[PDB]
Amino acid sequence: STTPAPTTK
Amino acid sequence: KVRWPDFNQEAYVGGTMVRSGQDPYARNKFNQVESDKLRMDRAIPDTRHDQCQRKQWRVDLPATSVVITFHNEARSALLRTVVSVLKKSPPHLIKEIILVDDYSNDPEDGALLGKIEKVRVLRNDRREGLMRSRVRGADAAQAKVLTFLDSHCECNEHWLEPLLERVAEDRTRVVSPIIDVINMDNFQYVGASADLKGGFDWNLVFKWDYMTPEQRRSRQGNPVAPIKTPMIAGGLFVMDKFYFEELGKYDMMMDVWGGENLEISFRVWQCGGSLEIIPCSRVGHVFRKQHPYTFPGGSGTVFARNTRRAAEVWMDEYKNFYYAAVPSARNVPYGNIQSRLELRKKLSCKPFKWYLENVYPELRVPDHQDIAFGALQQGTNCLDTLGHFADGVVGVYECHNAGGNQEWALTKEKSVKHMDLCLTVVDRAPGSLIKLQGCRENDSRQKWEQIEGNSKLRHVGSNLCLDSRTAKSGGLSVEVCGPALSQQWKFTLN
Ligand SMILES: O=c1ccn([C@@H]2O[C@H](COP(=O)(O)OP(=O)(O)O)[C@@H](O)[C@H]2O)c(=O)[nH]1
Ligand SMILES: [Mn+2]
Repeated sequence: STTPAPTTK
Repeated sequence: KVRWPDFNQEAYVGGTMVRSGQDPYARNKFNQVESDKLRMDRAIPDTRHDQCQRKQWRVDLPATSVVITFHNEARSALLRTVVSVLKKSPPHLIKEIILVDDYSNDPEDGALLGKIEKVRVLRNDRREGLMRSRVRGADAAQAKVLTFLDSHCECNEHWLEPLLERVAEDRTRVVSPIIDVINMDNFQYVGASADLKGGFDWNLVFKWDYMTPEQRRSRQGNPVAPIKTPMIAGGLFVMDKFYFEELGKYDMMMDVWGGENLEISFRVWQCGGSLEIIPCSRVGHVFRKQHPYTFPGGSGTVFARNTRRAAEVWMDEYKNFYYAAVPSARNVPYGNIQSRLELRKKLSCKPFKWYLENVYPELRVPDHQDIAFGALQQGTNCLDTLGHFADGVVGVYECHNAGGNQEWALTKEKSVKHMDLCLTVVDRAPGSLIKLQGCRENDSRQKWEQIEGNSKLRHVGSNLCLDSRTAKSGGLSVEVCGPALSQQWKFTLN
């Protein structure tokens, strides 16, 4: 429903 | 005007803090209590690769107009975004910061920030959505390069120069920073993985794609080289102003949120430019799971409408895969798209097939939809022909998932078919064994329908259900439909 957060380092 | 270090953040943020006992997520869908605890210039970790501190850019970089639209943003987050731009960017490169107040509930959220050095506030007289709001900001921009940022971001060390360098070298490059994560619960700033690209499945929802083994291997020579991306996240990017304009700005008929990132991504690639993610440019963003604001007609409808406008203009025949993946989208009016279709023609853009082959070869095209074959399962058992043919009974046996005597199809003529044989109700008397017989379109005895969440098989025109309670006494039978486990059948595609 929104822009998803990217996998972190 | 006041220099940002002298802005009274306490007075500004204090007028909208969460009251004790009140939900800290209600207004923004992120923790406002935690956002409000942070100073406007709070320090954040340098998430850049070590090689970034050695990479150079030209001295004569073009200044940029930073456009930030916002609708009912948390004051602390909005202020912090503005301050991060001012503190982390070379002053000579920030021509101005244009805040487009998209009809926020309280006009003071934006107006009060207008006293800060370089900040210009433009309040929409009515709700316009992010697409029309960004265009208003872009149209008012005085610099030669545009920078768009969401109203809840935090720029990192030397975030701007690497982006400007790309555009200064080639005006057709639309670039974005690696977008770091600002936790929505406790606002900690964490670095995003650098092995990502922007992408999407056929439902046309933006997602992050992990680089293939070969793509990662090829970047070992220079881990901070630009990353060509099929799609940009959408809210954080830099673009030559004249290029933004001549390429078609944004589709002005798109509303609120959604689909514009897909549209500009397809348009830029298909029409001659390129999209890049620049590793040495880092900007944090508060990712959320739900939008806190209203969508006239609902977010589902609005997203579908905007997406249809993008798909109908840019995807050619491939748009059909979107409708196949999202059935509900076919029944959503999307308005006139002639100006956009004409734009595509004028720009002499390439077909979507070209885009898939040259820009997003990783996206696999789905097979065509047709009748599927599979197994009809009950527990760990599967409907089995028992190796029988015409006039023979059927039963159940442990599923082997190897097809054969356990492969069936639920046809459009409503038959339960195995090759050219169909389940036949030779006798409707409850308890009667069913039999296999050649499939005939006009044999009412071979008609079945799935019921109760596709968990049972009922003989059409009767209250008889396929039942395995007689499996040990001759084979499957028809029995009055009831709560029995022996009447449960699930069709599993395979
Ligand atoms: O009607 C609207 C909807 C969104 N926005 C602004 O557009 C940005 C991106 O929206 P949002 O952050 O909700 O999207 P997300 O990042 O979760 O995908 C934000 O700065 C919003 O506050 C706006 O100005 N008007
Ligand atoms: Mn956002």
